[PDB]
Amino acid sequence: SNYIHIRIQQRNGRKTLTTVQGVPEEYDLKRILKVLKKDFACNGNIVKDPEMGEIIQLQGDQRAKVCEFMISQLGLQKKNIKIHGF
Amino acid sequence: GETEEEKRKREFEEGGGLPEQPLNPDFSKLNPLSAEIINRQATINIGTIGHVAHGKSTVVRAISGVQTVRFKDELERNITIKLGYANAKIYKCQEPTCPEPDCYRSFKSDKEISPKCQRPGCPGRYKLVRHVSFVDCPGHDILMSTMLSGAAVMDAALLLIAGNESCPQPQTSEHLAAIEIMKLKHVIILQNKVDLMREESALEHQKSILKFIRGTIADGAPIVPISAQLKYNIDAVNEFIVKTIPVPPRDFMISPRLIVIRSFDVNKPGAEIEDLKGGVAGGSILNGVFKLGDEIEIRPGIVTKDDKGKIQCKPIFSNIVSLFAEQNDLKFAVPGGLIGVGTKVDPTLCRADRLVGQVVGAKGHLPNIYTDIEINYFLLRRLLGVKTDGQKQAKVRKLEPNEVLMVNIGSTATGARVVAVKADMARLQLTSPACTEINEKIALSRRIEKHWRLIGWATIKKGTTLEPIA
Amino acid sequence: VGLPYSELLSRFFNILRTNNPELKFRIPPPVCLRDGKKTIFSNIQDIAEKLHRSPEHLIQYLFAELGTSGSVDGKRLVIKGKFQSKQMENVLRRYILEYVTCKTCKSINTELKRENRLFFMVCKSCGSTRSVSS
RNA sequence: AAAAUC
RNA sequence: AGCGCCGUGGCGCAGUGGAAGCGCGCAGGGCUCAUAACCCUGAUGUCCUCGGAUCGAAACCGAGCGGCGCUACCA
Ligand SMILES: Nc1nc2c(ncn2[C@@H]2O[C@H](COP(=O)(O)OP(=O)(O)CP(=O)(O)O)[C@@H](O)[C@H]2O)c(=O)[nH]1
Ligand SMILES: [Mg+2]
Ligand SMILES: [Zn+2]
Repeated sequence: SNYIHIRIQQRNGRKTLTTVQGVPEEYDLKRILKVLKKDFACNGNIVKDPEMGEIIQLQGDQRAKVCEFMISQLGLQKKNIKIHGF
Repeated sequence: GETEEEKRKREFEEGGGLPEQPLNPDFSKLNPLSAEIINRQATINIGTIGHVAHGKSTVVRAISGVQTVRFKDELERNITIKLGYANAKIYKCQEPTCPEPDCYRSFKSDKEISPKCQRPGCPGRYKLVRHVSFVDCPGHDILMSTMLSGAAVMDAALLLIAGNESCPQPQTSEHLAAIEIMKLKHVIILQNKVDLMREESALEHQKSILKFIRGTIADGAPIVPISAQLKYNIDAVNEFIVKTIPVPPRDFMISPRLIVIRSFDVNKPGAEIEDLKGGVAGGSILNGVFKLGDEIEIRPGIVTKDDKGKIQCKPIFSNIVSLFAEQNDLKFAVPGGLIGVGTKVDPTLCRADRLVGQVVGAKGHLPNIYTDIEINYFLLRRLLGVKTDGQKQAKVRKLEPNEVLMVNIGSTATGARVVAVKADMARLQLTSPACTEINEKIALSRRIEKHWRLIGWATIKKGTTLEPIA
Repeated sequence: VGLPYSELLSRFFNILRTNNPELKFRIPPPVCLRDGKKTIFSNIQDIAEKLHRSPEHLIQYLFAELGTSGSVDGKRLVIKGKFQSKQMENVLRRYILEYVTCKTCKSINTELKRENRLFFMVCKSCGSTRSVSS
């Protein structure tokens, strides 16, 4: 249940977008986007996708860094969250 | 070339099948070992205890063969809330030639009086030494009310320990100690994981377990290596059950009583309601026979809170329609077992966990409900069921006034408030009613780490009664 | 007294040595064919056979893990994406640890069944009732 | 208008 | 166990009563220097199986199947 994983979508000119799918509601999302923006210097979106869920889209190609934020903010598991190569 | 059904039917008709109990036999000559009792009703309730994720229902399925109905689509997998009931029949081989360890055999309760010996080359017929009911108590650290209700129901015990895991499992010790709280001492030690262990490792595990059970009250506890998966050493378990565990004293000289632990609503959906059955309360009968057709009353029953916050308790009167003690409806009942008393009670009283741990009396007796209860309590030195990574397992403190404590009075699970605390006695106010019949051995659990943890034992010495309103 | 317990321990060890002389290292190296935009697994049939798993259940697990919808040719699983061999190896290992091999015993002898309507795994060597459906 | 790459 | 939803051509929605729909894909092409965007072209089905009124049905119903949803483990 409620598995967590991150994906990378490429673009023109090597530019990349990162998506974490599934976020616990224990901590709210705007309060988390605020500190995502500073620590990442990348634009972010709390987008709604049907049958998928709320997604915090972020710019760039960063996986260990969103994970490093996750380990400190709410995540205490580091086992359910999956990293995708792509 | 016979089919399996034909062979089973031939063995059933050869062995005599299941003879119907006499409607009104002479009850002054009727022991729990009589054929009319032994072949069609349990006399000893033996229960299995163990830590979480050990296979508590699997061992009983190995012994008996009937499933506990692990229900609810979420209790299918992790843990059950309601107990697991099971019936098995202990049959010994009458031919002396076959080995004594293999002479015994636990079969399903559908078997006949005299089944043939399945050992290759044995023409002897099995004799039913006893039929035993099985009670499975869930061992999770939040659900302990059901385990203490079962312990109040219990008559014999089977403790389970895993091999490859750590020797000092807190939950197994908690189950054990709770059993010795309830005046129960016939405890048999079972090691389940021997198949995934080596020759030496099981020896150190047995040494550690032997050192573990040294200071507790129970001393003579036999140890059995079993396999819920390979399904071996079952006949040894049956032999130990029959030898070590005799019948606790129970006869027909005491007034009838009932302790309902489960609620069962007979509401087979889809069919027309012009054809329904009675609402069934599943309860243990610790004393007093019941016969087909009786007038009975659930003493706590209706619990209402009026416009002032006061409590009103109306006993639920009912005529007994059936007594599902075993697969076929019986004419009477035998103390020391679990029986589904199906009365005319509306099935919604039996739908959910409503008739959970309540006390029921036959007409001609008035079990007294109490609101404030005087209690004599003794406590243990340290908390149990908690894992401490090498620092002074938490010690049980002393009680304080005006606090909620889960006071499992036999089967009744109540949240009591302590009005006063003395050196050995305390006064409890119950927001949920409880009726005191004779002694009703109590267990106590305190909220120290979020969930409850057992603390000690208690006995009722006085009480403040409430008059039931008919 | 623990004296009559060692005798049954020895008898059980005897019955195990008689019944199970074996007591997995039977995981074939996953072969991932990269063909431009297309990712091919011409060996998934052997993966299903050696892991004693039905193929369509394995495909359901894979596409519940990965976000793709691929086809099967007759025996081989072909998908349209840029997927590495490390991902295939790790999903195979995860399937082994959470589905294929018993989580309480060292056994593959389980197979796939449906106990009310959900997938309820049951074993053959041990027969223990444990079930994982996600 | 929207214009992207380099 | 009972009552609600669904049955692709790879995926979803649409018509359900003249007999194979569209988009999403996928493949190729064109646009161009060149990638997206955009513009063309296809090749896949007793639209789950079995019966029935019907010139006719994949569509209307039903006699069964598979997977979801609620009641709720229904002695
Ligand atoms: N190795 C081994 N595993 C077993 C055995 N019996 C059951 N298991 C496995 O361990 C787990 C425990 O079985 P289960 O019957 O679900 O546990 P329980 O004893 O009912 C749980 P609780 O103690 O909380 O009531 C299951 O996942 C099952 O596969 C056994 O004899 N050996
Ligand atoms: Mg159970
Ligand atoms: Zn197994």
